[PDB]
Amino acid sequence: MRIEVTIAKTSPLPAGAIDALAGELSRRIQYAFPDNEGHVSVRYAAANNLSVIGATKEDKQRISEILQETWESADDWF
Amino acid sequence: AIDENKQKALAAALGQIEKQFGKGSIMRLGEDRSMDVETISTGSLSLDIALGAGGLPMGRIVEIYGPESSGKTTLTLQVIAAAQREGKTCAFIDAEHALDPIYARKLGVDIDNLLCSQPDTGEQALEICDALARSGAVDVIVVDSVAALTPKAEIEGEIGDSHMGLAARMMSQAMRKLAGNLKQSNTLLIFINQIRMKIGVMFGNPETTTGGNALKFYASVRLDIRRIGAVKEGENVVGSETRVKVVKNKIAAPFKQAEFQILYGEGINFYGELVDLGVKEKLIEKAGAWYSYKGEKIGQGKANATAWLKDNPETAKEIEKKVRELLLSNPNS
Amino acid sequence: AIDENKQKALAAALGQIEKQFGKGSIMRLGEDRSMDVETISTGSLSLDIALGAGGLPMGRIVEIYGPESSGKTTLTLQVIAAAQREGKTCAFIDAEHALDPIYARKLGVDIDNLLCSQPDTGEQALEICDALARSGAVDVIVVDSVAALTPKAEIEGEIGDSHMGLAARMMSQAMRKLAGNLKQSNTLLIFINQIRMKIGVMFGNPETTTGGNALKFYASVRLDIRRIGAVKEGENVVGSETRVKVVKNKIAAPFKQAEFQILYGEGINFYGELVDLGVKEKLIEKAGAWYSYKGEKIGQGKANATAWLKDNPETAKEIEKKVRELLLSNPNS
DNA sequence: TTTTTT
Ligand SMILES: Nc1ncnc2c1ncn2[C@@H]1O[C@H](COP(=O)(O)OP(=O)(O)OP(O)(O)=S)[C@@H](O)[C@H]1O
Ligand SMILES: Nc1ncnc2c1ncn2[C@@H]1O[C@H](COP(=O)(O)OP(=O)(O)OP(O)(O)=S)[C@@H](O)[C@H]1O
Ligand SMILES: [Mg+2]
Ligand SMILES: [Mg+2]
Repeated sequence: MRIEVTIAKTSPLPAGAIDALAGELSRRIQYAFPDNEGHVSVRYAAANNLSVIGATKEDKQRISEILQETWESADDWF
Repeated sequence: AIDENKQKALAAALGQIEKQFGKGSIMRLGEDRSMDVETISTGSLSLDIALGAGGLPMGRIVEIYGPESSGKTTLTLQVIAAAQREGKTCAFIDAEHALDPIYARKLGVDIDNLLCSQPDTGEQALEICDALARSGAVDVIVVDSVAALTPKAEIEGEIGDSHMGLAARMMSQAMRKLAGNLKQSNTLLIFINQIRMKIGVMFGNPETTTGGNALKFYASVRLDIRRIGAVKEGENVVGSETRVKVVKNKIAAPFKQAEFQILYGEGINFYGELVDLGVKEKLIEKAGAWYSYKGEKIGQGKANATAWLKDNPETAKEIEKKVRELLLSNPNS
Repeated sequence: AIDENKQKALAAALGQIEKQFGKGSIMRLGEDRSMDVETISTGSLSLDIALGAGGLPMGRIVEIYGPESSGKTTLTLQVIAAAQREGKTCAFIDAEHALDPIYARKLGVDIDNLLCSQPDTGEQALEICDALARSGAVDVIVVDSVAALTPKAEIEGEIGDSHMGLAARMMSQAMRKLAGNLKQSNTLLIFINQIRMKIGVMFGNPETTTGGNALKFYASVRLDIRRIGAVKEGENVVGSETRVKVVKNKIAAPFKQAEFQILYGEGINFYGELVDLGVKEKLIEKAGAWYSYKGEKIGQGKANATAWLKDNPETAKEIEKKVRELLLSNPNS
């Protein structure tokens, strides 16, 4: 599985939270998806987008929920 | 032993609260007739079926939202006409400033008895709504396009000035002030809302509704109405196929959906609803593309059968009576 | 010598405080029975496990908040029904004016015995709650949507008037006046709150709750309830898959979560909870989609196993007993 | 403390 998370440069993360967010999402996928190599790449781009390669619609919904929980637990993990 | 003085203290507290705040301040739920849910027909039989309780609950707040030209003002004008036919007073707080009074009579609305207000500001709109609710003489109020509920500060300001959540603050305050007034006066309030797409949709659907979050919590019934086709008689489009998905319901089971036809200049095709409702109910026989009733072959195609039902009123009354008998889960009378 | 004088002074001071303020003004914590935590079942076994102490602590303030139609009202009504099944007396302060007595009856609530109040003002709401708590004859009071706890000045004012933190000030005053009364009467107060958006925050959760900050401080148990999916019987959606997050806990370990179903018209699916918790405790065997209990194949799918449990009351009580023995962190006396 | 907006 390949996960790409692009974050709008007009709505940036706090300084240093990009790498922390990437690692934290990596922890979340390896917990949720241990059988496959979950590589997340978080980066600044023009628009905030999430791309899932190698998964079905239900899996994509699961990853979206995981990213939601990560973004809303930022204070817990950062 | 302890239960008796417990009951004594309970009765004393109930009496003291009654004295402090009024006769109906506190009482057992079983003996509170004011909490019974009363509904009125929406002008669409399929929508009354989908709503579970047989219509929109009186004394509650209803949010109805859909895309451009989805028929929301037509559905609300239809329920206004249905309420007026029963003998109720109605008001239309038309914020978006496009109510055609001539099309309103066409949809059956008594224009002479419909209180019309074109509010300048959102605060003025909601204050007029609060005054109408507190009066108690208005049974149905419809606020068109809460997007047009422009705050006074936003109006006095310039286009391009950022007003942080001010409309949401106003909407929440209006809900706070209005829920109790509407409950006390037993007045139904229907908020027509728009869909706004959000930017960066990673955790949810783009279709947001303007006016903040308070309307979602406070609305007893939330309707998602959309146009799903065209009713073309020949090459002329003479109507629209619409679907309403009850996304929030506090008076019956939600997530039901109702499909019907708005026919431009006539409104909701009620006999068109009746044909399909009888068809799914086995009382109207669908033989491929043929429609037959009790062996009597009434027509071919949906439009011809609807016309035939228009031609035969007594059978329409009978089929309506039966459909209401079985399909309505909570028949009031 | 010195230690004897210290003991003499301590005993004299304790006696003086007891004559001045009463018998139970001060004592050693270990010998204070009024300080023990008593819990009441939520109506949801999984949430009871997630709460650590087996339920909601009696005599405390509890906040339950979440988005629209997430099941806040239904969860609180199940709590009320569970309390009433133990002979306790419950009260419902409906600030939303959005309670359906028939649906409350269908959830198992003794409607004829549930005290219900539709207060006009938030001050009236909290004063009725204060009177009921001070009475000592009401065990569980549920205040619906402190977002609708509207200050009296706000009602008297106009829509668009600025009442800067008036609700927050009133909530802070009410907590100060209410915590002691709730502790004294050993009555549990459950607050439902709505989720609002805080703006200007680009990271973290923008989900603030209404009623200010005093509720966050004074609440012993804070629950984030969210509808995370649909329960459908093929086509018709019959309920909601919901998750409750214990975001604050003063009686047990926080940050635990529970997952269950609210079936429309039945409330929390206790049997589905039992099936799931038996699965977690290695008591119900899952071979793919095949649920089997002790060799016997009870059912295929969650619905079939739940029906099998419904049709075998003895087995259901047996698994309830062993699950309660196993997974409850703090086994009550 | 109080509230999203496309
Ligand atoms: N005066 C009229 N005469 C005939 N047809 C009309 C008239 N007004 C509207 N319609 C049509 O009726 C259908 C739905 O009615 P509307 O009341 O316009 O719905 P709506 O979703 O409220 O549209 P809005 O408010 O402009 S976004 C649309 O297809 C309209 O074109
Ligand atoms: N009278 C009713 N009949 C059928 N279903 C209902 C009824 N009331 C609530 N429900 C459903 O039960 C689920 C939980 O509803 P509630 O517990 O009333 O929602 P809530 O979390 O209190 O959020 P609110 O108060 O509506 S903003 C929802 O999916 C409701 O649609
Ligand atoms: Mg319109
Ligand atoms: Mg509710």
